[PDB]
Amino acid sequence: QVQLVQSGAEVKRPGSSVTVSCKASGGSFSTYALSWVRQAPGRGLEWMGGVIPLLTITNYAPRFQGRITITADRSTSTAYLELNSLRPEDTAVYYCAREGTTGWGWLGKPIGAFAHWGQGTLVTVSSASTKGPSVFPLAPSSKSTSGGTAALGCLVKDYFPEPVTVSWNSGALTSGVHTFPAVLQSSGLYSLSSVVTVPSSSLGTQTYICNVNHKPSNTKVDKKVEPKSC
Amino acid sequence: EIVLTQSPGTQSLSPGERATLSCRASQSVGNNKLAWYQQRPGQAPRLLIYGASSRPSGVADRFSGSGSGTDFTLTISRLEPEDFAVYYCQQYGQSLSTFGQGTKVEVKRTVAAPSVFIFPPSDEQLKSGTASVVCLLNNFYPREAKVQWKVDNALQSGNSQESVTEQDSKDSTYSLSSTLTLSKADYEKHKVYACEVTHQGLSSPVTKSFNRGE
Repeated sequence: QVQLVQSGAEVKRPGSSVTVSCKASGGSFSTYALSWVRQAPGRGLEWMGGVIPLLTITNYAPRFQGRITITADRSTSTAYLELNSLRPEDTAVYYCAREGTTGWGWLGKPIGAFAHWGQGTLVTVSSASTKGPSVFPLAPSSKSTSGGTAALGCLVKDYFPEPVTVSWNSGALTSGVHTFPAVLQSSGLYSLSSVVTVPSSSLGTQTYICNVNHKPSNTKVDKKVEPKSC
Repeated sequence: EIVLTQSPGTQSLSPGERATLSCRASQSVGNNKLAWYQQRPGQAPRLLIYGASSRPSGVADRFSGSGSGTDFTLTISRLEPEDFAVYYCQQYGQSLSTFGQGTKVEVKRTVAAPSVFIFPPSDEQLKSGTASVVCLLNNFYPREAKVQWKVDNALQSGNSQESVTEQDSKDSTYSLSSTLTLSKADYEKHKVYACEVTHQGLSSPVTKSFNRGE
């Protein structure tokens, strides 16, 4: 089975250049088409270009023609996507995809469709600097329905870049947990909200701690949420 | 350039039903080089159909492809729980390959009203000079909901951002989070903070509010 392994996530400033790698293992490398497809957050798939390594023939999408460079290195069985003049709208997940075949090696028969995909590579282009988030408590209302259901949570605000992972009570609390997709604020920093609904009866006794983890900034914050003493 | 248009945008169906997705090409797709991909959140796309009708090994037979020329169709004979995802069509009959805008297949369920909660900015955040008011719309269906911010009963606009969760795997509901962002000064200029929620499952708009400092 063909397997594609891409390079790690990238954080770049506007105007710079990035190079994402796609190392192929298993199957044959030279005779099958290797394409690159990007996908902006919450958007669809977009074909950027492709290359047949053994032919040294690359085909680019008109939208990227001039700014993009796709290469194939047969000595390392590794394809490369190079994107220059980066702008904030280039922020996306870049996938490398290879067409499938019916058989093995060079006399394998190509099907054209992208049957094999890489794990994807997050490329974030911004003027913002890498920052750990500030985690504020979304405290449970002091008007929570007695003997009913109350909602509480944590606001993970002003961080860069994506992603952030949030758990509750170190993974012990999973029922009723909603970690929302992050929004990109006008300041250039990300922010998301993670809530959970619990019995109101538990509000005065049970400890609720959200565990916020931001790998890109090496940040780890455990925040305790409790009713406001009003 | 061949432009692919998928229909409909969203397909709301119950498990066990027959799903039919349409892909319409701007011009004839030479050599029927049409493919169907499935993508779930957090994962790469997965090839379902190639050559308009051919199905790779490992892909369930309930997925079938048909059509030619400019009209193509992906058919799921019976909708299983893992089939509710996003589906893309792709043409590769030209040197310039293109994707469709995609179709999301969601679980159709009984209408559920949102549980609305409001959260004032914490003292810790107020110490930093900014104030974030959070409105939570918990577990509702359908996805279409409207959130309106009222400050001293004045309609706010362009100072709030919202995000919606993926359809829940258990109760097939959605949850929405709306954040109203102000400076500490602008926040301390007013008293009444309210979030008004309009939804199909609500006979009348539900308003959750608080007074600053109380």
